[PDB]
Parts: sequence; structure tokens; C-alpha cells
Amino acid sequence: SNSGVRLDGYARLVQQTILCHQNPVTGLLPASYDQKDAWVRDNVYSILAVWGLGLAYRKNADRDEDKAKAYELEQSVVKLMRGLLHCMIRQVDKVESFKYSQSTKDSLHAKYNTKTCATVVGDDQWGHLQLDATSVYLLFLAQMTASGLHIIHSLDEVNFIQNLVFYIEAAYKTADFGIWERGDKTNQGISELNASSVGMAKAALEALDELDLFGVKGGPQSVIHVLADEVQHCQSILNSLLPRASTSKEVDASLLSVVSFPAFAVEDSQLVELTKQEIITKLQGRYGCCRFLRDGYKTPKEDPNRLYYEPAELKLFENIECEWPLFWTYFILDGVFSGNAEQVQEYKEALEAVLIKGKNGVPLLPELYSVPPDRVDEEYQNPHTVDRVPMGKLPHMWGQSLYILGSLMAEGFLAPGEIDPLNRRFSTVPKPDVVVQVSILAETEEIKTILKDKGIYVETIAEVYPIRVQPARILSHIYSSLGCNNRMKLSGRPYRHMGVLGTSKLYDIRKTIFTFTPQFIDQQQFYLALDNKMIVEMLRTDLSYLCSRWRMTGQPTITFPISHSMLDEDGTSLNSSILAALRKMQDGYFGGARVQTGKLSEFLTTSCCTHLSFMDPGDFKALVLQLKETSSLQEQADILYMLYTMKGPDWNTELYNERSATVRELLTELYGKVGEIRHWGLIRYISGILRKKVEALDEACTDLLSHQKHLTVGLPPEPREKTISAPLPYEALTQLIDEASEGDMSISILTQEIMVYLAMYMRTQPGLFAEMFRLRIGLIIQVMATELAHSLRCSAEEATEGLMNLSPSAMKNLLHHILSGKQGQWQRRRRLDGALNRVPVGFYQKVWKVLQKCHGLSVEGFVLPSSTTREMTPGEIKFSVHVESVLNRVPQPEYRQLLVEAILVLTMLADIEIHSIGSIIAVEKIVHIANDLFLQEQKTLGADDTMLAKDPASGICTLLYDSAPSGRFGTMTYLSKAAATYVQEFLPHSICAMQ
Amino acid sequence: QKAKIQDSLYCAAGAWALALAYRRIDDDKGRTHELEHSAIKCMRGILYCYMRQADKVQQFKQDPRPTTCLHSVFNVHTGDELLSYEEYGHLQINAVSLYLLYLVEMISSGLQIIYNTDEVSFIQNLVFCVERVYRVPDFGVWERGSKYNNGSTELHSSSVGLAKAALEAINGFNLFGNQGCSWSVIFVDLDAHNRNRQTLCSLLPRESRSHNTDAALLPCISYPAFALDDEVLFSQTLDKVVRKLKGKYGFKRFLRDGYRTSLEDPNRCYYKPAEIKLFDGIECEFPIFFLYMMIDGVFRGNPKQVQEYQDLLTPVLHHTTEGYPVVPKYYYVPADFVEYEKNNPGSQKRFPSNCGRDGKLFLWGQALYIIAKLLADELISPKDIDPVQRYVPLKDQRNVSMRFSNQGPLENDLVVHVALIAESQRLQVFLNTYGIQTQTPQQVEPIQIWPQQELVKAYLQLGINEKLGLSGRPDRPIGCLGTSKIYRILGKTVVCYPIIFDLSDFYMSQDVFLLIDDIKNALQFIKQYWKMHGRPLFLVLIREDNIRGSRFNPILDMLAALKKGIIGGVKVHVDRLQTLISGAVVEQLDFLRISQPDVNISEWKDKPTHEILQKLNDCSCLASQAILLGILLKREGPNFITKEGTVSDHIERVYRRAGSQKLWLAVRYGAAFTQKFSSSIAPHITTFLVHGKQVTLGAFGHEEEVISNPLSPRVIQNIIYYKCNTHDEREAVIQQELVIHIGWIISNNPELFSGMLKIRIGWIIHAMEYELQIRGGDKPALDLYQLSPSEVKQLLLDILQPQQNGRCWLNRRQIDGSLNRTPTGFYDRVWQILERTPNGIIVAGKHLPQQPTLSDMTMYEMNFSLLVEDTLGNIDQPQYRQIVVELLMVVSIVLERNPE
Repeated sequence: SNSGVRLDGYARLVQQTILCHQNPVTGLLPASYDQKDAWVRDNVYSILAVWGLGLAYRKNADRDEDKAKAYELEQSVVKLMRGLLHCMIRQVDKVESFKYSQSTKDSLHAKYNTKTCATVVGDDQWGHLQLDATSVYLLFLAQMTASGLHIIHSLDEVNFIQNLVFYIEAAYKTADFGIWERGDKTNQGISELNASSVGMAKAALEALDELDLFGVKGGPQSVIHVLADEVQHCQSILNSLLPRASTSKEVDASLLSVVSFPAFAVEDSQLVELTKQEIITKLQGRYGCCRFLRDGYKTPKEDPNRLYYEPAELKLFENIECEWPLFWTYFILDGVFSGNAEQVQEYKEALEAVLIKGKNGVPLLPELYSVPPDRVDEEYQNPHTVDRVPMGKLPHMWGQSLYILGSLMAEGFLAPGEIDPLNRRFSTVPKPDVVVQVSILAETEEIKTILKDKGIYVETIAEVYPIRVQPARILSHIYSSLGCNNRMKLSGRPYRHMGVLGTSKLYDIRKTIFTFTPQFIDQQQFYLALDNKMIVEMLRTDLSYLCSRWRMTGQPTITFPISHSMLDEDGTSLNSSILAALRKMQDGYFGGARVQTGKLSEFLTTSCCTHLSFMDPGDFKALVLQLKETSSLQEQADILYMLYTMKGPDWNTELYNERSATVRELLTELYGKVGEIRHWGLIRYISGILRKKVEALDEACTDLLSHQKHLTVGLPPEPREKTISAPLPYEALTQLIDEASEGDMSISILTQEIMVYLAMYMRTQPGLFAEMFRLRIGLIIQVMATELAHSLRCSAEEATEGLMNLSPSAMKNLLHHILSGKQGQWQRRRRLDGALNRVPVGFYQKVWKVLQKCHGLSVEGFVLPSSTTREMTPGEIKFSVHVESVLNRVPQPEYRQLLVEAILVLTMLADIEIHSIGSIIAVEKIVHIANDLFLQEQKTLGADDTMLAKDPASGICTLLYDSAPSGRFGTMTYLSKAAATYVQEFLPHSICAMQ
Repeated sequence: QKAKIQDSLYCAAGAWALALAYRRIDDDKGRTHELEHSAIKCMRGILYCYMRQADKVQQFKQDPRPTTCLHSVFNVHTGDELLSYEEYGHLQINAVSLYLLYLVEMISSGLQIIYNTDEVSFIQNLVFCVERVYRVPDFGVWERGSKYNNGSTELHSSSVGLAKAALEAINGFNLFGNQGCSWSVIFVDLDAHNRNRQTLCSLLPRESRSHNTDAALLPCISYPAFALDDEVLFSQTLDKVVRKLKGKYGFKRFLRDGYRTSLEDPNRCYYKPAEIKLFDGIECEFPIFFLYMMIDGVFRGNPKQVQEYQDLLTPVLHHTTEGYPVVPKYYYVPADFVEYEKNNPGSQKRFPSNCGRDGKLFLWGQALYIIAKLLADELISPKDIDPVQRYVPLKDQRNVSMRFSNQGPLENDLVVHVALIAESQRLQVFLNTYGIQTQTPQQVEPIQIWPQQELVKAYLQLGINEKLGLSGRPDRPIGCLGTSKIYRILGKTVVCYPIIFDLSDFYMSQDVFLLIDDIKNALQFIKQYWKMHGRPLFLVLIREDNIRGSRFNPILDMLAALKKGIIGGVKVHVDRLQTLISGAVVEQLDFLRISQPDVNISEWKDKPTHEILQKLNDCSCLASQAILLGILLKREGPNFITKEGTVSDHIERVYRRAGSQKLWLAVRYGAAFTQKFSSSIAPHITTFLVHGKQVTLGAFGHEEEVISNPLSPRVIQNIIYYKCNTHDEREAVIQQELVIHIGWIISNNPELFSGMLKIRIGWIIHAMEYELQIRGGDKPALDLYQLSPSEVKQLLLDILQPQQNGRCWLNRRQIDGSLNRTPTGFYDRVWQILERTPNGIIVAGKHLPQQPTLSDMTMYEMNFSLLVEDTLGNIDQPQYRQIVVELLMVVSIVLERNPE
């Protein structure tokens, strides 16, 4: 039959192409060419064609010979998988070291060896950080296990896989070198985040949710357990940074793999179409496409025997990116997968023209086509016009295997439902909604009586003896024991916080029902849970978030017990906010989700249940006396702090002759009486002494960083100012915050609070951060202090004391008011704008445009050369930070605003004239000339001297600051006149203005 | 960081047995899966470790030696070698055979271990390398080998038995499991299996020459091997081992075994002489053999033995903290009972070893214990643990393959088919005129007849791999049993005839009596050692030059006897070849498609080259031509050019002409010139060595070389050719004919050579020369170089006769002394004399002190006999030696009859 002949031809092709270099025993093919190495990604990718051929042969075998062929293919791919797994399992020490903290030195090697599976290079001669390879390996391992090919034999391998799951679970906040092993855009590799790694890791994490490695004949302990919060975080990160691969690359063709056949992890198909169209418009060429803009690989320049690209990429690597047909061969598979046919034929016809015929007349895919070294000038004027020639190695197993698999799939022998048995092709189907269940409990009989007074029927903590409730930290400590082994030196999952997605589900521990309360009602960590409105808003946000995704099965369950702190001052009734929240929970509409209340008895029959099997059994004495006798919280806090700093970090004060009362002990019991008075004047002080740290700070920091913003900690000036431009570990971030905060102590708590508020508000309303590029905490706090001082008309110390006393909700309200933006009226506005440096949305583009027609813009001696226009691009961050550094030389915010206005008016006026100034423009001279003209006009009008005053240290009339921008008497006209006069001063006696 | 191969394999087998037992439950909750996966992982790891070393296998395939031996000990963490071969030997073949047997057993069970086709090639090369284990000595199971422990290798019967069992198991089996067409089969040679069986049978009563008995003989005649299918001899060996090695706390390794005893010290790897005498009486006890005995008992269906061994094993067993059973490795005696135990054997109590309380265990012992307990508890059946049916009872040994014939065990009435093919049409019609029916090769057009070299080349082409580098099956001649089958090459049937019929450069192939005898011997060999299904095929060819006029009658006699139907008690059948071919199973080889003289030496030595050339040109006598060619070769060289081409070509032509004319002296001279040797000396020397005798190669009255261990053909050839260049001219061919005749006679009449230990060809040559001279009497003695092969054979058989009266007793004594014959029981009589001789015995100036021989050797040890023979070999006159031996026998008898 024709099918048999086609299968025989494909088998001959794959045998002659890939299987000829299998390297028996080891099972790992060489990574092409005469390199004598084995890359993990290529080894994983070069097996899909063989797997598909075996799958196609198996269903139509019905014969002894075809049975033998399919058996050989499956056994060979199994051997390759085992050989790949051996190299990773030989390096358990690196995985264990990487499980705690994140560093480049404790990472698995990216290039393993041939026979004997040894190491070839050290830890300082290559970039050994590739999460995508491990993610794709795990995803394909799960897919093959679902297919029915045994790859796992021993139970210790299950523990190793569980450890690797935690090894790759932190990819959403870990920076790696990248798929291209070249760090960021330029050389001298610096670790940075990219969307490809998280996109590859999310699908791998999702695949191993409940897939057993022992097949249909497994047991209780055969399934890998994964969480759900990490998947949601990765999805959010990918959605935030979908259009751009990273913060340094505008677009990368590697995003195709994420949004195509391997590892479908995407939503909002409009984004898929947008990124596909962008890639097609930007990277398409004549015989292929480029990886990314400005790459110099295999170029007649760059001196290839030299690494660490010098910062001289002006035009030496522009429009000469060679080609890469891999993105072309991905498109045919992407089209043929879901529903496209005409695109498949078009891409196949395009690809057949670029093919090269070698020995025995078989398809061969070249790596890249290099531009001729002589015809380089023509390409600069006529891009994508000059013919190219092949260059470099071309035994590309990856592209050849992908093309063979695509051709086999298009031939119709195999169906799309066989390659993926997990049904990952239906990720674009909308989910309508989810109903949320909420249970209400009373802490004691008094609370139950109070709720039954108002008509709310609940049950106490008792009477439900079969069901028990404990906080979520116990759940985290219990989870910290999964996948632990003593012989192999494995410590299990490290301790981490638990989200709402984990506590919602029910749990089974030794034939018992367990329920865990949400984390945000914890009072022994921070004071954020001491405010009722705060509790209400976090509850609403958590309800909305839980109702949003809920990608699990069954209805969720939330337990919200009422504590003693939720009552009023008299302790005889619940607060108005609490009763309003419960009444809104009733009637099935609260926040932005449907809420149904009841009793735990009914929710038991319909709720997700999780079975846990790993838990189954296998003179200071005078000072102390003064402390005892004295009263008032101020004196107690002062003496406790002094004794702690002097002699009592852990020393016993001996205050009680019977019980040894430590300094930490007394400080902790101080919280009990501090909480009752609700005195927000020393609770922050004592929290600073105890050095309490807010949980989930690192995720907030990475969320703030992912929005293309630069963070800053500390008060000015520099070097004390820091700049966190990359994510940092929790301990490193805490120590950096402490060093920036110095000995003021409370500054660290205030900065953490402000960061929490900013992270919370960014998600809800990501539109108020426009016109801002760099966030400085110290300037923000100074702004709040100055605003409070103005509002209360008091001294700075009184304003700071009032700000410290302010409730956290009041602090949030003040921050929102400041961010929204809602003599003495115009000067205050100018001062605020200069302090927050709210530049317009297109200032940098106009600056670049005017720079293109002059030699530079000098400010108070410092000059910005015009040669920078060709070394950078307007979209590049370095240009923006350079202009900001040039601008912020003056300390006065009013001067900064005047500088900005004068620059903008100069850019506007430059459009009318068509000429080149060819000279340095000093804007301070423009401002001084405009001020002199305004002074002369006001003197001509007849104003007395008192009105036309002089500033103490700037020489600019305060009435000029008071002047409105527009109008017939505004500063804009004076600035324009001064700019025109200066331009005429350096013009060849002719303007020739025309528009 | 050290690991063996036996313990891991035994643990894997125990895990597989436990999983097989657990398979019987449909709700096993994956317990069986873990055990199958662990066994598969262990097998894969061992296979990877074996295939890691590839150069050593290729080297061992050509020149086996301890240097080229495969390593057996390596690091566990990375699977790499750790300790040098100069401190462990690394020569052990039992492990490979046991691994192959367990692997084929597991594959037949239903497991999968082989991935691709390269593993098939590796298994084929492993089989090829292990096929030649019957000659190379091993280091033994215990790694010590000799009891003296000096650094010598010896033959072990257990290794031969295990290799034979693996060879039987691996024959004709699909390695891929359920599915397989032509790329999962293994080919075996019957000659190697036959030789292994002969070696096992010859060396079965005694495990080794230096060991009377050993406990290592148990796992080879038991469940792991099940290779002794003799019943009476197996029972005798079992009774002997039980009687001689039974102990209170278990079974000892062997007598006089100072293995990790109290007196042993960790400062001398090799034991000093006479230390073994001091080391007796403190031998350790190993209770692991109780489990093997219990397994044998349950396999044989004898519950009483199982109960008795369970009751014996109950008290010695230890317990853990949780009470889990413990099997300690060995038992030792404290130093305060070293001497008291010697007086009373076993009356005192021993002490447990370190691995009997906590922190140390014995995985092999625990695995054997759990296997034995599982077998005893009836949780499984003997059929399940033996899917291949290694052990069969007496009533089923009727139609098995490779073990017993269809006629029954105690029956031998096989009928062999014989095919008659002519050579020429004239010979065919000449035979037909006398009533003889033969068919010309031109009338069997569908059938083709090929020589033996084609099959050897086809076998050589097999087993070649390019990824690793494989040379395939070595170029070795194929035995008669292999050629007795019919093959199919490229769709064409291939038949071959035995190597006796092809033209041979030697001279005895022209004597028809030798051909009659050798075809009769081949027929007897086929009758005795044929076990395949289907009647064997025999091909005979008759050549026109064979009759040669007057020599045409006895050929008629043999062929008429063949037509009658019976040849010396052997039944034969004759018919057309095509009729026999049809309806018969044909072997398939499918790999190919996939892939007095007037010249004296002294007188003519100084003659010039031109004179010698002219004399050669104008002379017609054969002897003068041969001597002139020899002088030219010695003086000028083999590359010289004469009137008839090169010197070598002229020598070959004159040698062939002499063979055609059959003048024996010239043929022998030419054969000596051509430096040709027979390809059967190695089997003869190896069977002589395995028998217990010794052979020495040399000339009478000159230097002689003694051989005590098997050697490569190259070294023996070089030694004999150097000796031949030293002393004489034609002694090479005479020695070859004598050795082939002696080997044939001892193979067909072993009882004839009884009483002789050292076989010397030169002394036997002098013996028949003297006898022929005596027979000649007044007539001058005939030269032995001109004797026909039949006359030489008759003379050798006449001298080999036990001799009778009538002739002079001096001649009889001379013949007996020349043959080095010794009376039966002479060695034991000498030993008893030495025991009752306080001073010693001095002969020919040699001294035999009593203390070292009594403190080193024992009653039946062969090295004491070797020392006695060396002492007695200094006698020059053989008659004097015979008289001395008779006097020694008389002294022994007289002294034994009276102890006063």
C-alpha cells in the first residue's frame, strides 16, 4: 500500500539522518558538528520525529515485523530518556544547594558529556542556567508517560523528580542567561528575566499535576503533587510581558515556540494574533527570519575570535542579521495544528525553495545564510535585497526533526490528538464562572449570641468535633515534609507561604477532615489584620481573585471565623463594617462574585477533597527596678529598647524572681496591651525592635519590576541612594533595605508598608503610574511629610508625629490622594510636579528629535553630546536614564520644571524653522532672558518693587513661578520669545521660517 | 566502594522470585511493578558495566590471558574500575555464564531487558568468547584456586558445568520476547558443547587435581545449574560431599582451608609452604549451604530432608532488634581453644562473626534464606521458578532437545543416512559395470555441493558491528556434526562433506586402510554423539585416482558392506540424495541478506651453485632432487630462482609429485621442507592433559620440553620447529604421525594406555625401532622412514600391547621402561612406605626428606606423585628402573604384611 511505502521512506530518512549517531549505552547523540558535546535541549527536541513514527507504526502494525519496528523505536527513545535522566540524577548536590537561595554557582551544567557522563567545563566558563530545557524535558516526559512508554523504574527517581519540581518552581522570579546562552541583548552576560522560560515552565508544572509515573498499575504513592499559586503567578507574569520577550529585546522569534505546538500556555487569542503579526511584520526576511534585532553572530565583522562585545554597536550589526529557518519550520506546524491549511501550503512552498540537496538526495536544512563580505553597503540602503550564501554547520537535527514531524502530521498518518494525550489544544475555550462557598463560625458562645441577636445563624468552634480548624502555617510545615529522603540527602520542600488557592480546598489527614483559615487574618506576623476596613478590602480582593481563575474541580470553600478583636470597644456588638460585610455576603452578591453561605455539613458532599498519603506512618538592676516601677508606654518602650541594645539581646532581666523573663519575652507581651489601646505611636517602634518582616515582599517587588519601572530605596543624596534593577532574594532584599534605612529603624517599616500599598494598587488601577519612570520611596515620604505639615500648619516634627500616628487606611487614602494629584497655589503645584518629576508621555522622543538637529544641550557646564543619538534608540532605557541624570543636576524642583517647559517649547519652535543650528544651546540663558523680559515688562506696566521680589538662591521672581502656563501673560510666551532671541543670536542673519 | 557480581545477581533473582509470587494477586497495589523495575534496572546496569569495556572482549577473543581478561570488580558509584588486575586476577567465567542463564530465564519469564540490535551482537560475541572456556584455567569460585594459594590457575568443574548449562539454555531462543522474526536469534556450535561435555564427564569425580572435594560443587549439581544427569554418579558425589564436609554449624569450604581463621594474619596474601598443615582443624562454617540443601530437597520432593535441615538451621539463626532473621557469613573459634579443638573435633563451641549482631549483614545469604522459605511455604510452584524446565524427572526424559534421544536414555539404536555421490562419468560407469550405483555431480543440478571453507567464511561474515568494532566468529574449522546438517544460503541449499575427503598434502591420506578406519571412527562418533531431531546426513565421494589398479578390491569390499546395510554394528541407509533432501528440515542463515640416493650432504655441501643446479636439472631420482633442493634452500634461500620457477614452487611441485608417487621418505622430507602442521594437535594435548597424563616433545638422547598446561599453537609450533632445526630432519612428521595415532588409540581404546603417565614420543620411536631390528634378525633392519602408515600403525599397536612370554624378558623390561609404565597402586605403596620410613628414601643421588612431603602433600595429591616421578626419572637404564620398581613393590608388600 501507499501508506506502507511512505512509512518505509520516512523510516529510512530518519535512520539516515538522526539514528545514525545515537551513541549506544549512553543514549545521547552528539550536539551536531565536530563539537563532541551533548546539549539537553537538542537531545530532547531530536526525538519527536522518532516518537511520532513509532506511534504511527504501532496503530497500523498488525504484523510481526511492524511490531518489532515499533518496539525498537519505543525502546530506543526510552533508552535515550534514561540516559538523559542519569546525568541529572548524578548531580543531586547541585539541586540540593540550589533549593535554598538562588545563585549561578549552584546550578546544573547545561552541556553534559559523552560516554561516562562526566563534566567538560567548570562553573566559570559557561552559562549554566537554562530553565527552559528542564521544563521542556519534564513536559515531554509527562507526555510520554501518558502515552504509555515506561521511563521511570525506581521509586527514588520519584523523589528526585519531586525535588526537581521545587528546583524549577521558582522560575517566575529567577533570572537566567536565556535560551541563546548570551544573557541580555549585548554581551558580558547579566542575568535577566524573559517570557520564554516562564512560559515553558508553566506548562511543565501543569502537566505533572496528577500524572502517575507507574502507569495503570501504580499505588498510593505514585503521583507527583504540585501547587496552583505558582501557575497563576507565571500566567500573570506572561500576560503582563506577552508583547515583549524581555525588557531589553523589543521582540524575539523564540516566543513562537511558547505560542505554538510545544507547551501551549497562553490566553486572550487576540494577543496571539497580535504577536504573530508583529513577528511577521518585523522579523520576516527573504530566506528566513532573524532571532532578534542587532545580533552579530556569524558576521564579517566583530572579530569572531574575540568575545565580550565592545560597546561599539552603532551600525556594525544593523540590517545584517543573517537568517534562521527554524522560525519558518515552526510556522507550518503551527498552521497545520489547529485549523489552517492555506498557510501550511504557502509556508511549505516557501521552505522548499530554501532547501539544499546533499548525499543520496535527501532534504537538509542549513543553519543560516551569511551576507557576502563585499556587498555590505548596498544592504544598508536596500535591506533584504542582496543574495546570501550558506555558512556554518548544517547537520541541524532540531530543525530537520521538526520538519519531518510536520510533514508526517500533514500527510495525515497521525492525528493531532495522539501527540498530546493530555488535550492541551483546548486552552482557548472560555470558562463561564464559578460559585464561591463561604462558611461562618463563632469563636465562643458570646459571639454566637451576638450574631443570633442580629439574625445571623452560625455554629461555634465546638459541635463540629469531626472537623478541625488550624492556621495555614501548620499546613505549610506539614507540606515541608514531602519527598524527603535520608540516603540520597534530600531535605524535602523548603518552607514557603501558602496562598488562598491552597487553603480553599479540603484536606484528608489519617481519615479526618481538616480546614485551614486564610493567611490574611494572622495577627502574630504584622498589624495589617488589626483594621476592620483593611480586612474587608483584602477579603473582597481574595474573593474576586478566587472567583476569577479557579482552574480546579469542585466549588471552593472559605472559612472566616470572627475573633475577639472584631467586636467594638465595649465588646458587646460587632463593628458596623463587619455586619455590613456579612449582610452583603448574604443574598448572593458581595464584591464581584456570587457568595453562598450555609453549614459545613452540606458543603462536605460537594467540595474538592485532597488525600495525603506521605503523612501515613512508615547598675542594670537599678534600671530593671525602674522599669518595674515606672509607667506609661513611652518610658517602657524606651527602657526596653535601651536594655536590648546595651546588654539584653537575649539576657534575662530577672524582673520576676520566679519566672525568667527575657527581654524578647517582655517585648512580646507588650503587644498584648499595645493592641487594646490602638495606639499607633509605638507599635511601629516595637515592631522595629523585633525586626518583623512582611511576608510576600519579593513577589510584590517582582510585580513592580515587571512593569518596566526602576525602584529606589533610601533618602537622598547618593551614593546612599540604591537602585534595585533586578529581582533579589528575600534575605538580600531585607539586608539591602536595612542598610538603606540605617539606624532610623521605622523607615524600613514605612518603606515596606508603602511598597505593599503600591503593589496592591498597581493591579487594580494600572493607569495612575503613567508619566512616571522611577519610583523613589524617600522622596515620597518627604512629600507626605511636607503635605501634612502644610495641612496642619505645624512644624516638621509635629507633622512626622502625626504621620506616624495615622491609621494604615488613612495612609492608603493619603497615598491615593497624592498619586491622583488632587500666593501659594501654583508654586505648590510646581514643587509637587518637580518632586515627583512627572514628565510628559513623549518627552524623550521630542528630546531625541531636537537632538538630531543640534550638537547638544548643555546645562550648567555639563553637556550632553549629540553623538549619543546614533549609539542608542528612543525606546532604550539607557537614553532615558541619561536624560534624567542630566536634568536632575539642579536641586530645585522649580528649576527642573522650568527646564522641562523650556525644552518642550524649544522642541515645538524647532519644527517651524528648517535649518541646522550647529551649536550648543544653554537653556539657563533662555530662562534668564525670559525672566529679564518679564521683569522689564512688569516694570513698564507700573508695578511696585514689593510685587517684583527676588528669590534668595535662584534669582527668579516668585511671581514668575506664580504665573500660569498659558494665556497672554503666561510663562510660555516669554520662554518662546527668549528661545527665538537665542536662536537668532546664533543664526546666519536669516530664519526662513515656514510651516 | 567494592562490589562483586554474584551477590547482586542473586539478590535480583530473589526479588524476581518474590515478584513472581506476588503476581498472583490482582489487587497487588503495584508491589510487583517495583520489584520487576528493580530487577530490570540491575540487569541494565550490569549490561552497561559489561559493555563499557570493549577492547578487552576483542583481545580475549583472540589471545585469552589474565592480562586481556574481563574485569569483574569495579566501583559502584560510577561503574568504573578501582583496583589493578595484579592484585585480584579478575579471571572468572562463572559469573558471565550465570548472568547469561539468569538473563535468558528472565526473558523467557516475560520481562524485557534488550533494547536494540547492538545488544544482540554483544551477546553473540560474549557467547563466542565463552565457547572456549574448556581450555583456559580459571581462578575458581573462591578466587584462591589452588589450596596452596601461590598464584596459579587451574581447571574447575563447576565453571565448565555452568558454561555447558548456559550453552544449552541460549541455543535457539528469541531474545526480543513475544515478537521476533530474524534479528533475535543466537547461533551455537555443537563441537564446543561436545568438548565441554567430555571435559565435564572426565573431570567430574574430582573437582580439581589439587582438591579432592569442595563445597563449591553444590550450586552446579543443584537448582542454579541442574547439569548432572547421571543419577548414580550424582548420588555418589552428593554422599561423598555430605560425608566429608558435614559440620555442626554448617558446611565448610574444603579440608585444610585456612580462610579467615584465628591463625590467619593480614600480612601475607600468599600462604607459605607447610602452613596449610598447621591451618587444619579450625576451618570456618558457612550455614548458607543448608538453604541450598533444603532447596534441593523440596525440588526432589523429599520432605524429611527439608524438615531436618529446617530444625538444624533454627537454633543457629540470629535475630535483629525487631526479630528479623539473620544469616551470619562464617563461624570462627576463639584463640583459647586452638589446641583443645584439635583433639576433639566439634566438641567445643564457636563464636558468631561480626555480621551477626548489628550493623553488618549478608545480602546473598538473606536472599537465599527468603527464597528457601518461599519455596518451603508452598507460595509458588517449581514450574514458576523454572520457566525453561531446567530439571525434568526420569519419566519425561524421552523427547527433549540437546539432552536425551527419542529412543530413551538407556538405548542407542540411531540410524544414519548416507548419500553416495560420484566424481566423474568414467568412474561412474566403471562402478556401474560392477553393479555399484553412484550419481555424477552434474545430475543433481538443483542441489549444490560446497567444501567446508565456504561455511567457515559465511560464519566469519556474521557478527560484525561498525559502531564498536567486531571481528565476528574466528576462522576455525567446522566439525563433522556441524557439516552433517544442510544449510540454505541465498535461497540455495548447501551441503558439505567431512574434511577427511578433501585433498591433504600429508601422506597417510593415500593409504586406504587409514581411510577405512577414519570413516568408521567418524561413523561411530556420529552414532554416539547425535541428539538433534531428524536423521543425520552423510556424504561420501570416491575419486578415480583412489583405485590405482591393484588397490581397487578392498574399496569394492567396503562399498559392498555399505550396500548391505550394516557397518560393524552401525546401521546405514543409502538412497538418492534428492529423495533424502525432500521432506527434511533445512537450517537457515538469514544474516547475509541483512548485512638409494646418489648424493650425500657432506659430499655436495661444498659444491658450487651452478654445479648443483646442473645436477638437479639432469637428475631423475627423487631423493637426490629433494636433497639438492634442501641444500639450495639452506644456502641461498627460499627466494632463489631455479629452472622450474621459484624455490618454494619447485619444492611444492616435487612434494606433490612425491605424494602422487607415494614414496614415503621423499613425501616426509618434502613435508618437513614445507613446514606444514596438522590442525588437530591442540585437542589431543588438551585431552591428554585433562586425562591426567603428561606429554613431552623432543628427541631421544637430546633436550626435551615438558608441557603441564595448555598452550597456544604458536608457542608449541615454534618450540617443536626450533628443536627440529637443532637435531634432525624428518622427526617432525614422524612425531606428528605418532601423536595422531596415539591420540586416536587412546580415544577409542583408553584402557590400552593404562599404567603410563609421561608419554614421550622419542622413546616410543626408539622402542619400535628396536623391536623392528629384533624382528629383522639376520636381515638388515628396515628404515622406519620408508614404512607405510598401515605398517607404522600395526607396529605401534604391537608394541603398545600388554606383552606376553616367549620373547626375551630383557626386551620386555626395556619396552616397559621406555613406556614409563607403572604398576597399579605404586603411588599409594610409595606413600605408605614414606609414612613408615623415619629417615627417607635415597635413589640416584636424589633425596626425599619425609618432613616436607608429609607436611605439604596428602595421600592422593598428584604433586607428591609428580615429585616421586621426578625423583625416579634420573635412572638411565629403563630395565634398571623396572627392576627398582619391582623391588620397591616387593619391599612395600613385605613391610605391609608384617608390622613388627
